[PDB]
Amino acid sequence: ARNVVYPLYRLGGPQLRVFRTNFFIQLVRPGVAQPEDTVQFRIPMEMTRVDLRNYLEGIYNVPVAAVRTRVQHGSNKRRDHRNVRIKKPDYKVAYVQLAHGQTFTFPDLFPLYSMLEEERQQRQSSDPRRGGVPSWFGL
Amino acid sequence: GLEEFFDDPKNWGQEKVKSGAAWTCQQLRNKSNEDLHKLWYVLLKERNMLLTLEQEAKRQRLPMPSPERLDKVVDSMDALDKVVQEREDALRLLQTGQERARPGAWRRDIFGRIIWHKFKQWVIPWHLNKRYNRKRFFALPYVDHFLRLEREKRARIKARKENLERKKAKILLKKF
Amino acid sequence: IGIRLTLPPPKVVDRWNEKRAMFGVYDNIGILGNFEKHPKELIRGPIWLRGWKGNELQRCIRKRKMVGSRMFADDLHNLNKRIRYLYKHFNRHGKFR
Amino acid sequence: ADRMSKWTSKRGPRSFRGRKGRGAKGIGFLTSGWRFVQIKEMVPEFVVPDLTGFKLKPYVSYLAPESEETPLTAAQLFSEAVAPAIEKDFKDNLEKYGFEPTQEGKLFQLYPRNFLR
Amino acid sequence: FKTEKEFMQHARKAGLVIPPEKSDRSIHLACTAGIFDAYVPPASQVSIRRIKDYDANFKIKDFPEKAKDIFIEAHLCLNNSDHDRLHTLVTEHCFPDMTWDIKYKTVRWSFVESLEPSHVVQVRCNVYGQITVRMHTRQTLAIYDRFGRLMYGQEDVPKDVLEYVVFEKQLPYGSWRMHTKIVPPWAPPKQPILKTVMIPGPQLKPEEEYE
Amino acid sequence: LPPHYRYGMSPPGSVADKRKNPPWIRRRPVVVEPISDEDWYLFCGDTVEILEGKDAGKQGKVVQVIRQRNWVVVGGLNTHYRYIGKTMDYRGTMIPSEAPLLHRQVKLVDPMDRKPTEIEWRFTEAGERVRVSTRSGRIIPKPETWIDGPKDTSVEDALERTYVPCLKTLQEEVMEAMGIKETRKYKKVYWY
Amino acid sequence: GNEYQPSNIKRKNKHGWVRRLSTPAGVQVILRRMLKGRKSLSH
RNA sequence: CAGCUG
RNA sequence: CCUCCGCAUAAGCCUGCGUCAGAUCACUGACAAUUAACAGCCCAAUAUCUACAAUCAACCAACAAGUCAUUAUUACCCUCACUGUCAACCCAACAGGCAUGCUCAUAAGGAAAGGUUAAAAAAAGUAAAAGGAA
RNA sequence: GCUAAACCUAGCCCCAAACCCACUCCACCUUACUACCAAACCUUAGCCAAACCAUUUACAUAAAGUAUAGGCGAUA
Ligand SMILES: [Mg+2]
Ligand SMILES: [Mg+2]
Ligand SMILES: [Mg+2]
Ligand SMILES: [Mg+2]
Ligand SMILES: [Mg+2]
Ligand SMILES: [Mg+2]
Ligand SMILES: [Mg+2]
Ligand SMILES: [Mg+2]
Repeated sequence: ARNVVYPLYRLGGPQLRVFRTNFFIQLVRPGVAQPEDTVQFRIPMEMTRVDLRNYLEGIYNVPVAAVRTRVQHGSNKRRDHRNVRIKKPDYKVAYVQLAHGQTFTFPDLFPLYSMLEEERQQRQSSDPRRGGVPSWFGL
Repeated sequence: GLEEFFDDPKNWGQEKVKSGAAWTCQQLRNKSNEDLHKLWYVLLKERNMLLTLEQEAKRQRLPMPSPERLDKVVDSMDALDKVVQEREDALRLLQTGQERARPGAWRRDIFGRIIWHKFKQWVIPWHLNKRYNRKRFFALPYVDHFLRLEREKRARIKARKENLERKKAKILLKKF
Repeated sequence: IGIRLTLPPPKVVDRWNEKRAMFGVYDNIGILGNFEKHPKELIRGPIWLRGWKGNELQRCIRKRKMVGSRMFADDLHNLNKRIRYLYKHFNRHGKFR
Repeated sequence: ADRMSKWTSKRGPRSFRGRKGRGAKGIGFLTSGWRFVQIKEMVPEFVVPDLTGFKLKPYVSYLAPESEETPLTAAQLFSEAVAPAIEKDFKDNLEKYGFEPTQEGKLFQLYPRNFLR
Repeated sequence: FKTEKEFMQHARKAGLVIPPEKSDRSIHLACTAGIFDAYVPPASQVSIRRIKDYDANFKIKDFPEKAKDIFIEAHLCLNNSDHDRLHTLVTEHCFPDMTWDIKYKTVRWSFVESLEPSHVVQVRCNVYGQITVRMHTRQTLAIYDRFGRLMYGQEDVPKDVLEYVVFEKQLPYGSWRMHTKIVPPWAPPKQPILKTVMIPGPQLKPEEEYE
Repeated sequence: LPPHYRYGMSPPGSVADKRKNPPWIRRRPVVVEPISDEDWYLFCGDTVEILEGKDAGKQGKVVQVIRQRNWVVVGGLNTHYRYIGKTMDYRGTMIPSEAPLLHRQVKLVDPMDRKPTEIEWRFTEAGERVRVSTRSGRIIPKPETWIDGPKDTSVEDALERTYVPCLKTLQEEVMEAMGIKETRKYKKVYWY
Repeated sequence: GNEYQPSNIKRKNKHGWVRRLSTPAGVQVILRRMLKGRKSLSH
């Protein structure tokens, strides 16, 4: 869990156990070519590599084999109207290589107007032969 | 499997998904702790699903199908967590009578102000903790002048606010 | 061109307000209420200038000795420096002596 | 030369960048030759239940009624949890009824906490 | 741009995500996109019942008299450019179509006596009554310019006009207003114009040819 | 949303609003009179009557209530005319858009008299508070299905009181139910 | 004008929070910045 | 000194 | 046609010529990225040991006298976490400066000329009769 | 006719009255914002005025600028 004080372990103590997990996770689509086994996720900052292995093992029953994490710097170079820097938040990225020769590909997610569109068909642009004269009149 | 990060493959690109209400707190106070444990993992997996769907929504430059159910799932996780904390708190008041789960003390740092100090866990006792004993929880007498200056800055901000409220009230009585 | 183009909103003044209709009442509370109050006990204001008029150095001296103990820190400090300045001005500068 | 920017781990010389981390918790400790020993017991185990046959979906249907919020005070929890046992054993040593004076013998101590969340 | 697809594709290529937001207020239209049944000129007592069940005091034998006064008075509102009366006399499908092109030029329409009596032709039907009327009139026009020089029609001389004017009513506070004016495909060409027109050919970039 | 944000006909976060109220504007705030929460008596869907301006005397229906400016949008009344869907070379369409009304300019309507009546909040035995007119003691009431998807709980399972109130932790109860058995006793640390 | 020749060790060791709190004078430096209302009390 | 050199 | 430059690490900087879009001698918004083996981040006590430079180290040659080490007993069994990793970049100037390793003209990196004319004056370079500090 | 020009209302000032603030969770004296190992008080000085400068030089009402002090002078 995150934003929780962990109880201190002394040598010979019980197992540290988390019952309701605080930190969420999202699997993103890679921006670069990735090996077929590899799956990319946006871990929250405090989640280690080991927590991510046990997290996917416990909750999602995914046979994870390797995990590698990188912390991504979000830019502090863009300013308000007040010339004050906005920071895009930093985030941690997990690259998870799946075991047992399994393979993941990111799925293809995302594969009154009557009045407007039925007057856009009855537009009737002005004849050039009419020479600017309003064609309302029956004369 | 990893297909639990994505919803029903029928819903892909439908731009509107019928979701029900959120859990309110009183609906959740009727559930056992084992049941709130299991519901925590139901809502957990659902939340990861919706967060992948947001990030892919921003990636493909499209709008979310229905961004409401992310608000509902955060709503439910908040309510569930609040219920469980209520039961922890009530049991703590009965068994021990404390009010904070974590100990602390009102102390007074170098800067003169009174601070709720939250205790940390340590292995050695405090008198031979070398880093703890470098912190000063007392203010020397060169601070009391700045305490007075800060007191008066707060009093000026408060006076300005109260006066400004009365001026606005007079403008309302002139206008109506 | 620092002059305004449209003439401002009109200044509606109520001459028969509560304050205006009852202005000046009990200014003679002394001379026709058996001298039990002075009119100077009718005026409301700072506590150091109720029924007292002085020039600025005297207003500052009186304010310091009457209310200066509970003045704020840098207000007290500004006021000490104003007495010190106004002292050095009234006593050492001018045309007539 | 910045003061406004947050002092992060990406920022110093090598000796600075090594020490500061993000918010993650220590799992073991360093030994001689810089060899990290990982302790099994410091790593959190995700206690995750079995969701088979579980009847609670993440949303509630809109056909469910509205109720009133009654937070669980300690008076209520004492009433339902303890009060029948005291009414029964009074019509016919407080530790009998689910009270513990100390909890230094206890695994999940309530003050100060040892459990997580 | 030229349509909504161009703007939304440009907003997708740019990254402008416009969330479709839910608002409880919609637009309270009082008109129709065109005509219910296109009366093609050379049994509908159903819709007369479906009008009288809402209005309940409605004589068709008096209506083309009324349709005359809704017509003529509306056209006189062009002589002064009184738009505030036109919104009472004409629908909002019909208001731009008669007042847009006439802006920044003075018109001097006038009515003189009808050749025939005006007579109702058909009637059709949240509910929109719609009545087409045949009018066979004599009118006068003189459309001037910004500069006050004649660009259409002799001012004195009356001309004979066929007018298949379609009226519409909302069915609470609404009334009969001119909705459209059907012009049949067999109709003679209008008055010619006082000026001459050049109509350009295809503007050719150097790589193409005229054929 | 910033201080002295100006409310308008558009909702406070839309596209048109961010065009109208960008984060750097500073305007004279509108002096709206304070109407208490207990004292606001025009609701969305009330049939009302307009007292001032065009469409005076006409009785419409409240569609939107913008309560921060004491506003009522009577749907179909107090209209001007705007174009919509105006492209580069199409002139759009003419539409009767509605300008709002202050709550002073509008009165409620008796459902049996159809008259502009003053409304006082009297109290009742059956309902703690409800509106009552002045020209008659008449209660003007507050005006104005679902199939479950695969991820909604039915009303049955949503309301089963499965909670037996005990003196155990969520942690202890889940440790018992999951069959997790912990032999190692927890070792006492210092807190300071 | 290349008088500033940067390093982060000299910057934190010269002007950081810990050196500021190490002396009474430095604590008064922090207190003056806290009273002026500054966003950075130190490095 | 001899030598060179716009 | 230049190349006295390069490529890496260090220090510094902190997303600063990636993709999509737009406004502007001819930056804004969205999205995406840097994955540890390299490098940081070390060490159980208590005693007790550490006279004989480096220099192709061989002698020879010295003085200014030198950069490197354990043992005894006790305790000790888990193991690969955390952080850095991008760029056309920094300090200045409105010229200059910058540690180290390699390459010593390059496999790497670049362009002195907006177009024209071919005045004066000015700068720099080359050539110069006879003379040779006048 | 360009550039522009105009504008009231954000707020503030001086009083009065009243004795203010400060633990959602987490982190914060180590390189603050970092989960976890062996000691405080000690006369302010000077500017300035004395036309220099050297002692000296201000920091409710009324008695009273009185008694006093003072290179018996500035002044207090
Ligand atoms: Mg990394
Ligand atoms: Mg190595
Ligand atoms: Mg690199
Ligand atoms: Mg090259
Ligand atoms: Mg040139
Ligand atoms: Mg020269
Ligand atoms: Mg020569
Ligand atoms: Mg002097």
